[PDB]
Amino acid sequence: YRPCTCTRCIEEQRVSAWFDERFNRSMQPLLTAKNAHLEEDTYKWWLRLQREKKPNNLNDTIRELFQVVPGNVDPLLEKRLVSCRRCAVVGNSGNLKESYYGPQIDSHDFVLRMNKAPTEGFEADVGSKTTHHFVYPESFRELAQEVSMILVPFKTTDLEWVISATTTGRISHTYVPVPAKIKVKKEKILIYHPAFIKYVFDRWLQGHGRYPSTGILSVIFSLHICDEVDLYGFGADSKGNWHHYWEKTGVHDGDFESNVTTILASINKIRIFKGR
Ligand SMILES: [Cl-]
Repeated sequence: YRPCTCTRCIEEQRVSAWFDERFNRSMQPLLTAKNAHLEEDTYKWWLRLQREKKPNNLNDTIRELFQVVPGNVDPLLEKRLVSCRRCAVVGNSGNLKESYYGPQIDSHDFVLRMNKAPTEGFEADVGSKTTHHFVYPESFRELAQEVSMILVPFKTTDLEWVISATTTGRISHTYVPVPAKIKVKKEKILIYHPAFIKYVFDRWLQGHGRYPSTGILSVIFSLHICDEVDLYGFGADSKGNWHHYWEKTGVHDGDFESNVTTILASINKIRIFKGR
């Protein structure tokens, strides 16, 4: 832990007891060979998200995964080498349209994006820069060469997919078709820690919903990796519409998720850019 040199620091204690109760400095948001053993209850919970009939042994899968992708990444992505890390987290809302936020977005040290969201042809609004990009097998698009891919695994097969799609191309389906092959270089792949998913669900969502959305997973990841966090493209537009910029059930609690980001903004732990 080090205090940052930004105007404010996310880690700063005693600003908000609500914040101090939830934020856990000892959490590691990325999987490594050294941190990969899940406690029993964590592992059971994670298996219940999508309930694969009979998953391959997790230890086996992870051993194989780290023969492919790097197994000794710094879990905070070398935050300790800088004194202020400024991050933009850019969601998929149509509220980005005609917002003109691109240049401010690209002014950040890291820019974090998710799902199939394009920047090409939208740069004036969403920026041209990406440092990190959150995907899963059923929500992937090819990424520029300089972009770190963060796989968010919601079942054991998602880990097997990363191995397959960078090697043999044998996995072409989960419950829907998925890319058999991807072009991302192995050394640019990061794996969101399943225990970090549960931390977000338990501490930050307080168990609202079946499991956390990519949106809220990206935000809480950024609170740990960054010193300063600006959100873009979260929520509805000014007309109340939920449409993506480029084009309910109980599984996620979008209302509660949006309430978390709202509270975070109210305590200056993030700034929210609402767009149009
Ligand atoms: Cl551990």
